Amino acid sequence: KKWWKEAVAYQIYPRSFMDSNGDGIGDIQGVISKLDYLSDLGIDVIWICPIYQSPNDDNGYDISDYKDIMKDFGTMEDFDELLDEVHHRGMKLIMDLVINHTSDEHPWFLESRSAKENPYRDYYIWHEGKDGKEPNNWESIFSGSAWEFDEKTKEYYMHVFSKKQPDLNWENEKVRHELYEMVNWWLDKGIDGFRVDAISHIKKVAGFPDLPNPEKLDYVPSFEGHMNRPGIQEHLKELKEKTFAKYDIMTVGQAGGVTSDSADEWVAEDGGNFNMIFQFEHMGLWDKPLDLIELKTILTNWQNGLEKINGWNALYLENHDQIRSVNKFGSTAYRVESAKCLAALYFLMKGTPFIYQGQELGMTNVKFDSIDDYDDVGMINYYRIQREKGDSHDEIMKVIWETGRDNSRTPMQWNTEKNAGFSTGNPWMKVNPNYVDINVEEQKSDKNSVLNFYKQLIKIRKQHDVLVYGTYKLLAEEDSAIYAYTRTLEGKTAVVICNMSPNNQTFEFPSFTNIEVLIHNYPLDKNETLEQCTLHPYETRVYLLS
Ligand SMILES: OC[C@H]1O[C@H](O[C@H]2[C@H](O)[C@@H](O)[C@@H](O[C@H]3[C@H](O)[C@@H](O)[C@@H](O)O[C@@H]3CO)O[C@@H]2CO)[C@H](O)[C@@H](O)[C@@H]1O
Ligand SMILES: [Ca+2]
Ligand SMILES: [Ca+2]
Repeated sequence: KKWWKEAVAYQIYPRSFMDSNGDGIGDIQGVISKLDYLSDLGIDVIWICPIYQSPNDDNGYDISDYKDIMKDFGTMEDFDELLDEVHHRGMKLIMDLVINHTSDEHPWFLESRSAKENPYRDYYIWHEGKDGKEPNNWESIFSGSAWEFDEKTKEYYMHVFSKKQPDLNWENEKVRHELYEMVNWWLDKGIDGFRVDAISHIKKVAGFPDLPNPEKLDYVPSFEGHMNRPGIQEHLKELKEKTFAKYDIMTVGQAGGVTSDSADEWVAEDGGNFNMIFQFEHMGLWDKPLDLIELKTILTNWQNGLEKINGWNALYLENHDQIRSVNKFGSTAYRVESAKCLAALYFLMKGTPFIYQGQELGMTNVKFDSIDDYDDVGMINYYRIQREKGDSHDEIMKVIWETGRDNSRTPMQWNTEKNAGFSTGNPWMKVNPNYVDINVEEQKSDKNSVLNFYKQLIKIRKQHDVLVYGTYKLLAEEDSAIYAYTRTLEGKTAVVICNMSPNNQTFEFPSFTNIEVLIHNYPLDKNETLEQCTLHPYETRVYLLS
């Protein structure tokens, strides 16, 4: 019923995808050079992370010119070539729309900060201090205060994210008008839509009241002051009417603070802000084995919850903000098996699946010895803030190694040449040493590779409508090792069975005129009875019943 429901999306982090000119930084001509790879994978939609002019304090999410390409990545002519090549391959491109905040080097902010009476002052969020300190006790998501003092005008500006990412004032009609014009300027070029960044953060609680601080911390996590706050829907409804609704595009909103039963306004077919949202509930399961049943509960709540409102799920396990999914949800002791198990698990639920670069190879976390090898502004600021407070170097590195999103930002691993073929120079972030084992070139020619498993997943989803539009139903809910579910559409039922445990397990097949195995990550045992499945660690199978 919709092209974006049937699509499989691939997410490119361009700084780490392909360097075409030896400076160690991925670029647009690098992306163009690998479009055959994404075509051959079977990708329908490419989401490219921000490629706009940026000082790169937050690697593109701090934008200083919305209408110019980041110099590191190329020019508008390179972008025009990329879009032309993508569209001639029958693929689509969505851009990363970043309008909660700008760079502090954006011309609007350079005007805004210059004087209280500057006409751009109210484009951002300014407030006098309180009792000689910040206007309130809110913490930035990147640690430290959510307020930065301006010596010249003697006021603080708010930044939910880095000090170089001042938040835009969405209560200002002039701001909204300029943002809508710029969105439509991009849409007029014929891009196919947007992933909408941090979009849950655009409504701040008026008066910015202090939050509880019983532990007398320096600052306190401030989501209750700015994540999905009452009043946000007025802005998002206007954004949709003034921009997205005028074009045949897809939108996926990155929307924290939305629950599976309160998602109508965000994604309902009748009146939702977006076609689909990224929600974070399944990415917050920290400890000793993974709580499989809590994962079932979360994902099933979203399957059932959006089915009731005619919404649509964005399916994912990886992106540029998370650690690698083999680490987070699988096992490094069963890297290939668990990568495939996880793939079948998340990809075949009802929704639009996203593949993050390297996920299709089973890429895993890195451990660099030195803080100087890392880049993430959030984790570097965390280091500095916590080191100042007396946290030891080793305690801080443990947090960065186990939770830091730099784990997903190491160069894409193309082959076993220098830098895994990502660059002829010195990569901006070092390649994971396991590229000698994990790389596209080796996986292409190995029928058993993670890459070719993803290829077959994409193919079976395209060829069987039940895997796109079939109703989801959780099976065997209480089983602490097996995640199993069905997809049903008329006379076809797909059964997805995943042994999400590092042990052998036995599972009773749910009890058709015909049965077919669509995909499997272990050799099939001829003597095995369908009724009593003897599953190996992280074994997955997908059956098709008529
Ligand atoms: O452009 C700044 C930043 O924005 C994007 O990521 C941010 C999310 O928008 C924001 O909601 C927050 O995510 C947190 C979730 O709300 C919370 O449920 C849980 O998942 O912890 C997260 C805290 O970090 O913060 C992220 C960034 O950390 C964008 O995708 C980022 O790349 C970008 O840096
Ligand atoms: Ca380059
Ligand atoms: Ca067996």
